[PDB]
Amino acid sequence: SIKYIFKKTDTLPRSVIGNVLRTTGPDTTVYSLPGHTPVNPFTLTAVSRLPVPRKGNAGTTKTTLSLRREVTINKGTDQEKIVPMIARIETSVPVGVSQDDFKAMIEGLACPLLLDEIHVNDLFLSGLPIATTDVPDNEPLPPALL
Amino acid sequence: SIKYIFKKTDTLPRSVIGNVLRTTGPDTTVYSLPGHTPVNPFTLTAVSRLPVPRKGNAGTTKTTLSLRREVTINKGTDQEKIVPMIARIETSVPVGVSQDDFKAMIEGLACPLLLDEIHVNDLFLSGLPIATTDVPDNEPLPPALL
Amino acid sequence: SIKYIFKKTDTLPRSVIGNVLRTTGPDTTVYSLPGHTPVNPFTLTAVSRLPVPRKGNAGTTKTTLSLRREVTINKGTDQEKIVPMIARIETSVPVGVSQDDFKAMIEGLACPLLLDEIHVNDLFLSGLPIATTDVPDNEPLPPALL
Amino acid sequence: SIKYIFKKTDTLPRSVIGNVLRTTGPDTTVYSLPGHTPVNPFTLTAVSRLPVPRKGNAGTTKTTLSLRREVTINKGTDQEKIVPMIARIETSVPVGVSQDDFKAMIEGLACPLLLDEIHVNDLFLSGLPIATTDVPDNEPLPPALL
Amino acid sequence: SIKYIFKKTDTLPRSVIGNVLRTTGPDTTVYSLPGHTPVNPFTLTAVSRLPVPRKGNAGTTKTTLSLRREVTINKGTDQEKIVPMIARIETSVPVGVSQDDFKAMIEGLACPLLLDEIHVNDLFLSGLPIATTDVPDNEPLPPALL
Amino acid sequence: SIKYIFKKTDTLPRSVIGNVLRTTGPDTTVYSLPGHTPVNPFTLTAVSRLPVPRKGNAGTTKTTLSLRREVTINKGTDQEKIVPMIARIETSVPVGVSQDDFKAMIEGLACPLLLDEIHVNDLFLSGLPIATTDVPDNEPLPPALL
Repeated sequence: SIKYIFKKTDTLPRSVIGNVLRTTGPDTTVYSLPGHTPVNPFTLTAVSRLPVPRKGNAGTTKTTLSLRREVTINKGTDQEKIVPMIARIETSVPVGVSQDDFKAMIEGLACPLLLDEIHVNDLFLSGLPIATTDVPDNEPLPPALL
Repeated sequence: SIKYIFKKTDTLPRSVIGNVLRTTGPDTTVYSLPGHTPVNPFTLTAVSRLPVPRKGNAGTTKTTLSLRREVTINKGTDQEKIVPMIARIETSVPVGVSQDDFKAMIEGLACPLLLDEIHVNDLFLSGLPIATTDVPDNEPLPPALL
Repeated sequence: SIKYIFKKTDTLPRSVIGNVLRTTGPDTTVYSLPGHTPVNPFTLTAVSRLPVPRKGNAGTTKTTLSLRREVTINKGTDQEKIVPMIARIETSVPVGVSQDDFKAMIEGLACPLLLDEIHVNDLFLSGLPIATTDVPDNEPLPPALL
Repeated sequence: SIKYIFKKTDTLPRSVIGNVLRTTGPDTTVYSLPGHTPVNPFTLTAVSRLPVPRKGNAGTTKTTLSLRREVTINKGTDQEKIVPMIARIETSVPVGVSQDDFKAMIEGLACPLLLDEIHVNDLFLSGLPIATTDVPDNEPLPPALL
Repeated sequence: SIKYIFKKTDTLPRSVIGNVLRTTGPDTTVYSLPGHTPVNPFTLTAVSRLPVPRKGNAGTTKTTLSLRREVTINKGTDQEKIVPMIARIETSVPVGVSQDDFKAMIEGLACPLLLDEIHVNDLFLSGLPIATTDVPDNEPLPPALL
Repeated sequence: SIKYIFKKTDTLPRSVIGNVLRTTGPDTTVYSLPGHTPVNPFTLTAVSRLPVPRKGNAGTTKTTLSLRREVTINKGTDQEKIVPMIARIETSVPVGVSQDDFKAMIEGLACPLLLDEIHVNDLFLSGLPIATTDVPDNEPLPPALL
């Protein structure tokens, strides 16, 4: 039938608080987040590349948001190491696109991020395959995702 | 002071409903989403790459989720064109990473996705810089984002 | 006799409100103004070039402020086209200049901008010569313009 | 957030008074202003170029107003020198433009000219970057600048 | 015995007041200080370079603060010349360093700067060796400088 | 407006006590400070290069004062390391310079050194950008810094 890929959870997203650290390029700015020690850096890098219109073509805007934080893994144990975990949102939107359509697609894309620890460990860390869930035919159809 | 990068909005994520279309490779599976005509395809591709241990180095799990939808732009007008919009989540989690810390980063990353049409058009389509908002010192400090 | 080149009007200038868009170079910064769509861009570009001293010559500071709006022309009619209109202030001030003298020149220069629709359409759009008005010898002498 | 680029000041523009000096060309006329000595010339030059229609392209009207004053620098000191300061308005308006839209741009453009001595010396003479001022969210939204 | 290298003087440091002039690079920003004419410039340049981790090596933060002021020398006399004096603080702090220890070194380093005209002319201009002073064994031992 | 770059703090500088260790060159002398173990050396090196007058040119005196102390970083933890932190004052004063002017500039330069732990960690270790502080227009103007 039709299957849940990602069931929505009532887990609100954490607001993102920070302070601007350094502007690498004109299109690239880097923010330092809380807990950013020099030892264990925590940074959000934002790269927003504006659309250049060629003759007969509208531009296409690219936007990239990367959270990188280098954790001291297995500190207590010897041979403890500092290793970076990274999560990126990358988005290419051509000019003609409608804000309604793309905002709905974004809302859909945000769903796998806001999941419980069980699913998050099974998918993003362990690498286990995604478990499809049959939608109950008895229950109302989920939102169309425009 | 300290600035809101992305203020959290009370906008729940749309659940993601689909059906498995094809399995390109052993690590790559492609799902067809609602509204997927062959002319105007709309699909979630999922690429989960397991960690490969290296001598002296633990593996790192990579995970990539791409939504791609090819919209017809300005149909009524001349130069109607089918053009693809894409929104990707890409995540590299080294092995030793803790599920707690990484779910914290994920919850933070989901915040810019669930924004109002004004901010979303200003950032993802128009290409403006991020709208920063001074945190009221009087108001309580926002969540630390672990 | 002596003629009004531009009679002053009690028309206050609109304050200029915007948000910084991109910093092209170290001396060049580009602001996005209200109503800036990707389709119909609307921007203030500011280029402030510092004085470089020469052997035996003081420097001269150059300053350039350009408002560029690409407006859709004859939308309802066939052959509608997005065409740019531009208004620039360009100013070269040598170092030895007194702020008094130069603000006098500026106050003078501002006068033709703040005129009624009739004169503005006759001069800036139709291209007519400047409408000179004989100063009434009976009336007080206008400000000297330092 | 949204920033004042140039806050409007209640500083009326000086009316511009003069007398026609010479007509260099059919489109170019040069006015002599008060204080124009032969030693220290002071002139407004006006160049209004009519639109030339092109095959498939409407014309565009160009208009250029330049105030040039050659001031004596450091008279009391040795090496006193007559050096020119210039302030130009340059405006290109395509034919299809509405006088409403364009007078909006003009009113905006006039704002930085009518500023206090502190900002004028910081920007036009010293060469500092534009002083941006956060708009109070509490206060009313400034005029849209059409 | 043990010698005073630099005896502390009860001379408070002048607070540093300025205004941002230009941002040369992403790590380099230049401030114009009071008395900065283009002919006789006086500026604080600040270059803060982040630590770059190396495989097996923690980063090191470098920080450089340079005051440069070009004085007119012997103006009344012949061979009047504009010549620059420069005073720099340069600091390389590896990542693991403790703020306590480094603030101790800083406080110590500030001591030779805040000296009387006699010692300052003897050391920084004339070029004599450091004036060493035997610490009175009777008097209490000076602070350890951590 | 005008901004505090470094607000003066009522933190007196630590007097510098030491003992002469070795004279490397005629212009170079090296002092051993307290806590200088052979394991963890602590030294002030002073290099005062005298001015050589060329015909028609007064000399320029260079003076360099470097505190270097090699800390055992993260001693408790395994792979503890000895790493050197360094803070230098470097000063080039041409002959014609006035002791008054240069002593005022030195007093200014000493200000960022005598700051609180928060600012010192934010600037010298973390590498965060300098936070400019608006000077209260109501409050008296800070010292000019000659």
